Amino acid sequence: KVFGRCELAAAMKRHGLDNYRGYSLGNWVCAAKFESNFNTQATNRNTDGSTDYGILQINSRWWCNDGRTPGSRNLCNIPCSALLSSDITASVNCAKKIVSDGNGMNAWVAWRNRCKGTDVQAWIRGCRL
Ligand SMILES: [Cl-]
Ligand SMILES: [Cl-]
Ligand SMILES: [Cl-]
Ligand SMILES: [Cl-]
Ligand SMILES: [Cs+]
Ligand SMILES: [Cs+]
Ligand SMILES: [Cs+]
Ligand SMILES: [Cs+]
Ligand SMILES: [Cs+]
Ligand SMILES: [Cs+]
Ligand SMILES: [Cs+]
Ligand SMILES: [Cs+]
Ligand SMILES: [Cs+]
Ligand SMILES: [Cs+]
Ligand SMILES: [Cs+]
Ligand SMILES: [Cs+]
Ligand SMILES: [Cs+]
Ligand SMILES: [Cs+]
Ligand SMILES: [Cs+]
Ligand SMILES: [Cs+]
Repeated sequence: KVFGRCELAAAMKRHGLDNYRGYSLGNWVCAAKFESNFNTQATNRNTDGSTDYGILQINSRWWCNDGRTPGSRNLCNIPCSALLSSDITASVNCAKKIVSDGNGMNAWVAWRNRCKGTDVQAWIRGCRL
């Protein structure tokens, strides 16, 4: 599913992401935007052999099991494929763990590089929510 911006904001909020670990919804939306362009089905192989999955491009090295990432810890206890669902629950659940892992949203390099410090509120601007 390719979420719309506000749609995803809403779904993220619905799933308790808004201000989760103090990251406003705009941060999450922004992260999703640059991670997956709001496409729940986004997958992108990392140079290391891991793959990132889903709206938040959760990595199969640490967070989900894709069965092909030697070392996978699967810390979200989720098949990575579950991170590709139109329903973002798994992604959100796992992102909650990731963002809790110590570096906040810097876990998402694209968040750090593209969202962090920016007017992330823009991402939810106009959204009903
Ligand atoms: Cl957008
Ligand atoms: Cl925000
Ligand atoms: Cl694996
Ligand atoms: Cl933080
Ligand atoms: Cs929350
Ligand atoms: Cs909130
Ligand atoms: Cs890409
Ligand atoms: Cs790639
Ligand atoms: Cs990647
Ligand atoms: Cs990456
Ligand atoms: Cs990525
Ligand atoms: Cs990690
Ligand atoms: Cs495995
Ligand atoms: Cs593994
Ligand atoms: Cs595990
Ligand atoms: Cs789980
Ligand atoms: Cs940690
Ligand atoms: Cs960490
Ligand atoms: Cs990372
Ligand atoms: Cs800035």
